Amino acid sequence: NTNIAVYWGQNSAGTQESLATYCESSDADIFLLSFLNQFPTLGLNFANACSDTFSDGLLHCTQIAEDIETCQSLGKKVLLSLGGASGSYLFSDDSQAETFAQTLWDTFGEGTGASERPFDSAVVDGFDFDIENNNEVGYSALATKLRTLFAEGTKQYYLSAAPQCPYPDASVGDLLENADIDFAFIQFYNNYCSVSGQFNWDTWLTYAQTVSPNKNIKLFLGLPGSASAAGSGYISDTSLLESTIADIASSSSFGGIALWDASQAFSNELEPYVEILKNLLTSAS
Ligand SMILES: c1coc(CNc2ncnc3nc[nH]c23)c1
Repeated sequence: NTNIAVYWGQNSAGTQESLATYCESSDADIFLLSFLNQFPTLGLNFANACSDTFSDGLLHCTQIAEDIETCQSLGKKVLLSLGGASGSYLFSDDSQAETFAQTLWDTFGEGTGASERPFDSAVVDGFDFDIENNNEVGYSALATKLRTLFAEGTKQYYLSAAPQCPYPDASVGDLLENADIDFAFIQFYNNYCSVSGQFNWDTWLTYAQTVSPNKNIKLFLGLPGSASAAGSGYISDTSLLESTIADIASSSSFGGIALWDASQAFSNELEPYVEILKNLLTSAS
């Protein structure tokens, strides 16, 4: 497959534009809103892109809400990503995480429980698990309970995770092994297993075909968008990309490329970096 996924929200480049600006590009297909960085007590952070709040401090983001709807009219998928570098999140047990599934459904999905909605009447297309605190409690139970609740909705919903390339991942490995997940946005950067390093794509294939509860899970080549975007692992060689893309694009388990983040990949020229990669995907396709 040929999808480009981009994280958006954390303003890695400094020059982050509105969510809809990136959706109005031909260059990306899936958008991970970064992040619900605090839970189970809810807290969002989208850098400069949302500053208003409900009275209780929870972000209230009318521009992002409108942009989710615009993005979706244009055929894009927009998931809410949980986690990030805050580490201001943790489940004590599965029961707590199951209760939290309902909370997410009613707050961000098509649940009818009357909760405060950061995105008003906009409805996300699902949830990404970008967990970074090396604590795995609750995520598989959360994902599983979400799958039951989604049947009440009126569109398809997606779950994804954002492991780093070392396998198994210390934060989302359990989730990946014990829940039905649609997409794995694997960070092949900041690690020994970078595409230039000891590229461990084959391990992730073995995972997809033999371990993943969803045998049809799609694996994404996760990359920095610019120099800049990451301490190590940024690629310029169109180069290995072409070959790498070629090497990995043969399997039905290949879903495409995932980028950290939109602000970086769209502004970094090299022609916007995201455009170079979109075109390598279709032409390598
Ligand atoms: C694939 C491409 O991007 C990801 C998520 N990466 C990511 N998440 C959270 N904080 C980060 N900081 C650098 N990269 C980060 C997976």
